[PDB]
Amino acid sequence: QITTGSKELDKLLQGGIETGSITEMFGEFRTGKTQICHTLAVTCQLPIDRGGGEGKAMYIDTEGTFRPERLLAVAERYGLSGSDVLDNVAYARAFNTDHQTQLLYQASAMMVESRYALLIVDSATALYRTDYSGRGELSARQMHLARFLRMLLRLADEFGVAVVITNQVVGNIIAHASTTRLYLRKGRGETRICKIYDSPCLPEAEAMFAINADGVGDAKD
Amino acid sequence: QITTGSKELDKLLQGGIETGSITEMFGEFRTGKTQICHTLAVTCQLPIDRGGGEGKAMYIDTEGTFRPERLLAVAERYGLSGSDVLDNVAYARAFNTDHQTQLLYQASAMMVESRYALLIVDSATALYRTDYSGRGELSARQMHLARFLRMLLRLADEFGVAVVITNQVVGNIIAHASTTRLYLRKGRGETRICKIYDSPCLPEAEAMFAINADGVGDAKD
DNA sequence: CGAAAACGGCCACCA
DNA sequence: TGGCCGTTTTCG
Repeated sequence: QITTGSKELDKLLQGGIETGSITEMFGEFRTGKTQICHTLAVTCQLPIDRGGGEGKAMYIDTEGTFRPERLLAVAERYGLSGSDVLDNVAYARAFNTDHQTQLLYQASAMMVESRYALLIVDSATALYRTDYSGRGELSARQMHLARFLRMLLRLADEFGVAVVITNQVVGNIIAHASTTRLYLRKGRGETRICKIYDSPCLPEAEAMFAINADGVGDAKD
Repeated sequence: QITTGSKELDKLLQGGIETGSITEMFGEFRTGKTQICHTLAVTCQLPIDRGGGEGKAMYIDTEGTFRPERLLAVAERYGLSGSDVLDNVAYARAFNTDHQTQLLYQASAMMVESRYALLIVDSATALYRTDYSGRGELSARQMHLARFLRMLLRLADEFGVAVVITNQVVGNIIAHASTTRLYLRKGRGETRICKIYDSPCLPEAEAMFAINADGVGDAKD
């Protein structure tokens, strides 16, 4: 179980993400999906006794929001070497849906030589909206997304890593494929509300957390 | 009669599913169809005196929602070996309608060597909607579904096992073929309402049940 | 004959 | 209602 670094969120998840499965967090923009991704990108490298996976991180960005400085902040919060964190995070920006899936081909071969624990795909659904904008082409983007999700599940079962994808809510296919769906909504200021909206094992429940300069971290009224 | 593991639902069914016949549960998404399937996948292995069938389980998944951990939770609830439960559940994900029917060919030969009591097909109608999306191809998916249902009835009469298929309600052919139709709807929180909408023997009636971490289990206000 | 435009008709979404 | 395409006519 990879620690989220929010204790309340860890309790909500019973200790953190299950490696080897896809966890989807759907919420409005600015809810902190990207911030949680940046935090996990570092916490994954933490020792297992500290809630990490003792593995490198993979950040596939489609939205430009990748900040190595956020990774440095998370590393210094938990006392990890920021330089080693950036050395254990491989980053690449996907320009389109086809490029987004093509990067998985390099990811599968690269993930064999080194132990990874986390795969991050940020604005995973944005490129299927910007690229495929027509109505007759909807089935094509749905097929590409389906294949992409199957590839995610395959890599998860192959390397035993956690698969994190982010969705902006301004597909029903992900429900059966994703094991845990988390709904994120803004509480005013920088403090966010998290809700579980389906889990066969986890209750439907809510937990409050905040977005702090160092971290994605528990709410401290 | 295979125990549902909800006492109120067992009373609704007069003790549980009749083996050798198809029981259809149609309801909205998140009503708990999959949860009931996971529970039954373990309860089938229970002794007959405990409401089981003393047989192995078969889970054909089309939606990715298969969770061995849910099976482990159901096994520990009723005190069954979780490892033996997973050893008595054969699992396979159908990628399309043709693959969904093709898996029945392996199922028929495999079900001869060992005693099974339950066959689960989850999102059974989803692949006929994702694969066959056009309007001119509707008769083709209806024919494939008809043949699939006939194969289900044949296997039910051959092995005396319970046939469970799940349908998302966002065909009229199943009515004559399915013996008991159950309508599932959400009560808020995790507690679900079950209604019988046709049975020649069972009354039209309703029963309240809940979805608990261990189990599909009676409502406990 | 044919550019071009002016109309007409047809479709998309979901209401 | 907006867009696109078939057409029709109109003017050179």
